[PDB]
Amino acid sequence: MTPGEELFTGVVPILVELDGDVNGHKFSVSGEGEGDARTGKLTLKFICTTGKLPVPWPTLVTTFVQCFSRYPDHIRHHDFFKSAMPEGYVQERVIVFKDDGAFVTRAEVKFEGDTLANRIELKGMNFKEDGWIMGHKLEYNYNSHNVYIEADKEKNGIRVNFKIRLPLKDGGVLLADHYQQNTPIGDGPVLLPDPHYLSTQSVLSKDPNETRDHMVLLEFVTAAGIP
Amino acid sequence: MTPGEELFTGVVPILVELDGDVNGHKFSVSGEGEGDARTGKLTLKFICTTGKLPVPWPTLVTTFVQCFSRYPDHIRHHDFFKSAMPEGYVQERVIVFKDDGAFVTRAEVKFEGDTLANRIELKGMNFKEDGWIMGHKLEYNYNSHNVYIEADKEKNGIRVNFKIRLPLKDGGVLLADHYQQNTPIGDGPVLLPDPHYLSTQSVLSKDPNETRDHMVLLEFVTAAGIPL
Repeated sequence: MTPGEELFTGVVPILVELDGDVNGHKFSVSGEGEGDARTGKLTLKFICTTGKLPVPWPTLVTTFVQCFSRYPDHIRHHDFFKSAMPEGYVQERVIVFKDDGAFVTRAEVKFEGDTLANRIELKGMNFKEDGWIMGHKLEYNYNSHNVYIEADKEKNGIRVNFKIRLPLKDGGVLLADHYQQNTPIGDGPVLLPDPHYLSTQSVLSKDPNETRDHMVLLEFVTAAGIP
Repeated sequence: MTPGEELFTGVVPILVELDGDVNGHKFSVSGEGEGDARTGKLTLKFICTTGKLPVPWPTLVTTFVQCFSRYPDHIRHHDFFKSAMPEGYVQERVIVFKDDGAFVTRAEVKFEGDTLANRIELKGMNFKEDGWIMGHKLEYNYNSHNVYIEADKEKNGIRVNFKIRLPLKDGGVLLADHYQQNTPIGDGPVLLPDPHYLSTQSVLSKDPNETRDHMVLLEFVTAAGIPL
């Protein structure tokens, strides 16, 4: 086990902060919660601090900490995400929404004191202004996914490509293609893995006492397919 | 006609600089040439100054100055690109190669003295290291396309989208979707167009005497699709 992996033996507080600009509409989101990598369980709550979120909450779930995946403790494995800690990793995505616009995101995931922090900047371009995203036509729900991890030896990190199906309020799905790379922030050695996948299930809900625009997230993340 | 449009009555020298990183392979490209917006004609030559270019030249053509498009009289009032001059505009793209990786680019296009300068940063992610791009399976050749332009009134700029077909050596094409946004650098007024398109044609060639990895580009671009 690496020292980074051992930072996750307990339940770790999480902070998320996102600065976003979609079709010129600027917005910010703060999140708070905690993660238990022993079980793969994450609880997170997000509040749009700038007023109404200009995109549907489900389009941001993947952007809002895969270092909390449950990896099998008694099977040999390389956990890139935890082993990069505490100095952390940069997580970059392009997300392409079919027949709509694209997100470009850059995030730093690292310890700040005792807290695992995910700090993101997001740029959205070419969204249809009365389309499914800008028009808030997505159902407030979320599907489970398998996402396949592979080593990126040239960048001493990992790459991930995966498809998300976002259900529409009135029936149908919006496909969202995710292109992801993760690279360590520090100089020290990191674990690069054999190909495997992370299995994610997520439950979205609301707090009746929170009048701000917000999202309550419960998530389970488990590694598998480990050669 | 705006003062920025009038900076293009003659033949304007062009400088291009690109700072790139694809799958961790860093590379730089310098270009020089000139543009004639009266006819829509561009001539540019690019030299990889870091050695071998790690992607095929055709994948970079769109990244390497739409202010040289020929806007006819009936639609000059739609010419955002020239009206932003001389202070210029930022051009941002996401480019998605079908079943391959993505480029993310940001460029500043502006006059530097009497030269029109395109200065670009490019980052490419998730390319298959044995796919058509990284394995250099694209034909050194180029197709004719339509570039769709609309006003982005929220950002005082324009939104641009189009699909390029990159020819493959053994036949067929690799599709590349372009998501584009342009916003002025300065604060003064710009022309916000009605929806229209640019029609493009390009020819790629080589200089037998240039030992460095390079591309010679001839390009013709004309605006069309006049909404009354």
